[PDB]
Amino acid sequence: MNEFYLKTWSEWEKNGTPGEQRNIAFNRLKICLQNQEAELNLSELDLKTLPDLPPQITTLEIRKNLLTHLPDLPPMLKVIHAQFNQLESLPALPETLEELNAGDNKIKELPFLPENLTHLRVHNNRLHILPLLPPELKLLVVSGNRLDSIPPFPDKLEGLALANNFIEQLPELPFSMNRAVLMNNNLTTLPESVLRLAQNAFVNVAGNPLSGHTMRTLQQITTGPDYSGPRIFFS
Amino acid sequence: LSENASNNVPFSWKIKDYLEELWVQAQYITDAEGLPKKFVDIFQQTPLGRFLAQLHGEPQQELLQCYLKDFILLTMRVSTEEELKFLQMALWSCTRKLKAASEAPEEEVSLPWVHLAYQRFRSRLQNFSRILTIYPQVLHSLMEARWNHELAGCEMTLDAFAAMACTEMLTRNTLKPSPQAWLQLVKNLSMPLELICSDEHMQGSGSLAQAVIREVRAQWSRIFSTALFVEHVLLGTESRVPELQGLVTEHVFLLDKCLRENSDVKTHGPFEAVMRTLCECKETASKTLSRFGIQPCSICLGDAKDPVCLPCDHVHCLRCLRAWFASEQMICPYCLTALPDEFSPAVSQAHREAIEKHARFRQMCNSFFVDLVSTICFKDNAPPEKEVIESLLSLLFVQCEHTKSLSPFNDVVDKTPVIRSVILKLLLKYSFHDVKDYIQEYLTLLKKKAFITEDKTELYMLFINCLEDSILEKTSAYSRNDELNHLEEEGRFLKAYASVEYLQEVARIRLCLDRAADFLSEPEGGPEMAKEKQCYLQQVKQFCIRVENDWHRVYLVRKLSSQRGMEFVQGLSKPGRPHQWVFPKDVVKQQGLRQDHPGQMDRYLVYGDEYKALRDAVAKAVLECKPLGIKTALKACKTPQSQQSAYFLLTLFREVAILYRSHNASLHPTPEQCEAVSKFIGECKILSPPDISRFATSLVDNSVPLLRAGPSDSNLDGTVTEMAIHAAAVLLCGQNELLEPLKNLAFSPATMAHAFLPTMPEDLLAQARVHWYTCPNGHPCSVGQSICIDCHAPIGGIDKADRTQTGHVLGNPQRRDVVTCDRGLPPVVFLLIRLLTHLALLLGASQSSQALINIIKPPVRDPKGFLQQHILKDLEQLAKMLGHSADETIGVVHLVLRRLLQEQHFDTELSTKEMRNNWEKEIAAVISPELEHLDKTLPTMNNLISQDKRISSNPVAKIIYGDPVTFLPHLPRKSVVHCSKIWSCRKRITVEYLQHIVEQKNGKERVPILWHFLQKEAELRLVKFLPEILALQRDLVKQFQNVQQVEYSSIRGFLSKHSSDGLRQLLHNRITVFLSTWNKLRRSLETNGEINLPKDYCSTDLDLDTEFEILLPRRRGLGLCATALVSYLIRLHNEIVYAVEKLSKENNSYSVDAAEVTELHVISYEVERDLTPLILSNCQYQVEEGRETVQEFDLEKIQRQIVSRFLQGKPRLSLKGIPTL
Repeated sequence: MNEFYLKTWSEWEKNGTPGEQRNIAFNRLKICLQNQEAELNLSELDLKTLPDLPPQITTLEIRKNLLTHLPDLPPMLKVIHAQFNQLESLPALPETLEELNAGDNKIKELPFLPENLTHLRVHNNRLHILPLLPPELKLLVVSGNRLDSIPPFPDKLEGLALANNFIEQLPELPFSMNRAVLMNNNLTTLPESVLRLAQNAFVNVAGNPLSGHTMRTLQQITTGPDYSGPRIFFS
Repeated sequence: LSENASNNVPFSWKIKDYLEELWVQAQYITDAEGLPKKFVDIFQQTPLGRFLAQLHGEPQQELLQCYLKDFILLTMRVSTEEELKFLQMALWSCTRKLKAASEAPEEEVSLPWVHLAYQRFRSRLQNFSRILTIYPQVLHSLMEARWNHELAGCEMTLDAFAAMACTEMLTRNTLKPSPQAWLQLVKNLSMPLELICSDEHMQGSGSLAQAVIREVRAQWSRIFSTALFVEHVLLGTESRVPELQGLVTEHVFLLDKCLRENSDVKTHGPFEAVMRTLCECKETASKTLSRFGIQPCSICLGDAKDPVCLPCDHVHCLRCLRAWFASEQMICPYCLTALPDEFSPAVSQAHREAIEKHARFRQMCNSFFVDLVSTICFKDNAPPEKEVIESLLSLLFVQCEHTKSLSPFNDVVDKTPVIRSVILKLLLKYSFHDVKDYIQEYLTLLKKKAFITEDKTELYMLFINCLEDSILEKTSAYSRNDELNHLEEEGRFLKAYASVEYLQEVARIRLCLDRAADFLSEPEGGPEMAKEKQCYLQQVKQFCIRVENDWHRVYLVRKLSSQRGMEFVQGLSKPGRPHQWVFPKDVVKQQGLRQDHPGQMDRYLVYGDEYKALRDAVAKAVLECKPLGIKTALKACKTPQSQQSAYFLLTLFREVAILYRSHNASLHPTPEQCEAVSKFIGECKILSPPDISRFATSLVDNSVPLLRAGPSDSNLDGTVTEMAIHAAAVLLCGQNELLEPLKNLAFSPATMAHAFLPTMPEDLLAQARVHWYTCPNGHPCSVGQSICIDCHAPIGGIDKADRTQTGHVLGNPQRRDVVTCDRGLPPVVFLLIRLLTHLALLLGASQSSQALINIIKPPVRDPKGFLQQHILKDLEQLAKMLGHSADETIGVVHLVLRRLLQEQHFDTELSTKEMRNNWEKEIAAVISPELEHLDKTLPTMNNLISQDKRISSNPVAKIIYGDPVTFLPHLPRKSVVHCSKIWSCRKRITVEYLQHIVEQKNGKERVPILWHFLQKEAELRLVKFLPEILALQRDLVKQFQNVQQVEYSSIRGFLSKHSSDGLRQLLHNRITVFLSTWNKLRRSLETNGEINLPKDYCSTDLDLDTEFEILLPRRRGLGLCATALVSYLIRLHNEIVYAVEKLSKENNSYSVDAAEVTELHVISYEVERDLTPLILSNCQYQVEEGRETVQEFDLEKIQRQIVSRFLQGKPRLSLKGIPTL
């Protein structure tokens, strides 16, 4: 609908390599802008770069592409599906945003996390550090990273995934935790709060170099007749 | 020379042969530095000297430019005229170079200088010929490389220029003609180009030559490091994983680009580059192989198996994802996405096969390539720069740490740490004065790995093993005379006396004591060689009782007992003996306090505790003279009655009969108990059959013919007596139907007068080519109108006289080193049948000696000092082959006999050869099964032996088997190096031991070339003597023109008939070589060769008193020997080469004939040199935490180094070596 937007998208389509399906993305951008559609779907189009995005979109579906960098994110955006890309960094995240799935990428550092972030999936990345988690965050996925430590968890957090990392110590887990994915790390001990989780919570700490005092304590607590904590898997 | 062409100088052959004997005279008339002068004076005072010296001016050069042409024609075989011209100019350059420093440079040149130049520069000229015959194109490009390569002739530079032409051709023709062919071409050039690059080949080279050598080394590095890529990766990645094939061709060229600017891989720059190309190709192809790039699954952190592409698109293996497959939750650790619990996970095989298959193959090719790069980095004489070694040893860890198998990747991890020796050995190949810091750093970061367990005695025994191997295969076995100084030098490191310096000290002391051990344990009777073995012994004397550490003597006792046996060590220390020096014990007083019984191990203890109880009961019955308890002990135990009888007979031998061995007749069994035990064999119903009862009664009263009043002098008839009595028991009480031939070989061995004894040489020309064909008048013709060369019969190549013999065919056991068999039997099983036949004939040579005298076909005088010294040789060979100690080898013989006995589940005469073959192959199926069970049954035997009451008090019986810390309160125990595991005795590695590992870890289908080399290695080291017996077999034919009456028949007279002693000395040195080769190979010729030799011919050894008709290679009579020997050597060589015309898989026929034969075309490999250290090097040791180091030979690498250093390709065809009078 917009003349400047259509001109920019036409130039972007005309400036694409043969491997990219820029005609389909161009037509879909025109359709989304004309109808003010809430969701823009450009996934599995072998796109390497993206032009200026429609400002009214709330969900961005750009997974399974060859994108290395992303343009400015619209301020009304809420959910991002940009997994399976070649992204090295991410732009500023909108405040209205809630959902990211940036797994299977080559990012090294994350920008500031929005206050309304709900679920985070940055697995299979090259992160060496994490930003401070938002208070409302419920799920974070940082599996297969190079993290040496993890920031303190919020009190509304329900799911944690940190397998295949280099974390040495775990902060105290909130009672809202119901599933902890913690295998393949350099952990020598577990915080006591892991014993205070709900009975139906799931925790696996296999592959961790837990000390003898730690496994003695865990064996004493978990095998007790009055134990009501979560089920912990060591293998 | 072709038709109508003549010699360049008249009578060119006589001049050359005249000069080549004046040179021989000058050899012994003076020393090495006197030759260049004396040869010239000798040829200058000769009449030909003035005949030529009168000629002056440029005519001189004329003659010379002719002579050194014809010389080449009379010494080499120039394929074309261009090669002849190139060799001419090369030899002219060499001659001028020699004349440059001659006290008369460029005044007048003379004929002897050509001979001097060729003799000094023979290796370079022949290597040049090899280069120009591997690929002729090199000469073509070299043809214009005289204007292109301005050739100023003052030194031999032509070979290096040819090397550059060839290597530029290689660089400009990479992968071009079906890269397999390029691979074979570079591998064929490997030897000549490396020799050119080798420093000890171009000693006298000049500045230009040194520069061109530098340049050719620079190109050869990249050509050869790339070369191995082309071998492991391209050639092979994709025979199997195809999609990658063309893909790999993309990166190979890139590899050269990475090495194009610089190719010095043993440097920071170039090495950090190869590593990079390789990593990149790996990643790129992994990506291609799959849509998203393949990576191992999260929880398993191993690989991927039976997976499925979930909505998470993460192939996660089933039984590892069982945490979610059993708790019934539906997320994967990577994505955590969850569709509701209703979906059923499964297996996607098409993806699964690809992932699993790619992983195994990708990991193998890359590892091979990396290994081959570290071994072109660790090559010449100095370790790579500090950064290179730091990056190498730092690559062993993942930061599951330190589970990396020396790979530049980061994806494969095995398990909890497995410390390997791949990096330590290639780093220790140099001297222990420049790699000390590297190894100490390696072990210091090794102990900080993951809190290595405190029980660190199986890690130090890995570093000590690797240090000992390097010391023993780096300078301990390379020398020929320097040992005379080494034996003194180690003596020095006995006058002045855990980190790596201390570990090296410990290993060197262990090897010093190891050599002192087999200097201390050699058969007495030849007492000589005083200086070395007594100065060294006194040095060890002062070292041991000067250090005050009582562990070295413990190691000495352990090595002595593992070399000769327990009894030798026990008898080595008895107060007051003259042969006794009580050195290695510090325990003489304690053993002398318990001197009533020195100690005898019941080696029959491999039966269970049942025989252990029966022997105790029998001993009690005998000493109390009340034997009725035996009659209930037999009832107390419970086995099949045959085993009952065998155990009882062995008990009488061990407790009753053996007492008739002590010279102290007072200790002999008094008749009081003998009467009772004889009576109770009488009332024994278990010994119901007559023969067993008679044998038992004979054993009790010492009336068994084997245990006669006079046995052998020492305890050689002691262990053999034990084995023979066990064989007696097994044959008497055994019920198996295939034991009958061994029974009849004993027990009246007169029926077995016309039977083929098992494991005897067979007529190889009976079961099944290029071999010689027979003319109607019995003459072996050449390879196969055409007529016979001799007697001119109307036949030509273009009956059933089976030479097999019955009885004991082989002769003097004193000449016997390696076992060679047929009929597809393992050497271990083959020996243990040749040891059970000698154990069924020695007992047979006790009832009637004359009957066996008619069986041993090379007749002897006493078939009881013959067969016992034969069984001693059998045991010595078995010890080397299995690697166990002497006592354990007697034990394995006993265990094999037990397996024959405890077996309760085709002829009884062995009348026909095929029937003997069938009996062999049917007893091999019973001997073999619990012969591979020697890793668990032997420890059980050792426990039962060093657990019994008889010896579990002797000090020496605890040093050998138990732990000396328990009973000796004088061993220094402060450090880890003082534990009784480091000072234990390992098994020495020999060529014969490897012949057992190769055929155990199946090697008739996995390493065919190594198997065909090892199983014929005994007589293959004699092939290198072919260029010597093809020289005196052609120097005689020339000398012996047709005289048709060679009357004289004594080589000694011929050797004395020559004047000018030096010449007869040379003929003596050659005839000795021929005689040594014939005497050391004659026995195999008569039953293995193809030229039918009269059976008397290969019967007795030859020396300098036989007929002169031997040497002449005539086709009939005495000359058939000197033809059969050469034919057999040629057959061995071409058989090995044909075995190489395998896996290389491409036909290649150099096909040198037996008149051009030189040192290059024969497999020339002395055993202590290249063969022994190479096998020691590839022995790699892996230690797993909580587990002892495991010896692991790498058979593929050994085979590759064998074929790429001796067996590349050099085939042969027999068409001469004949009296062309």
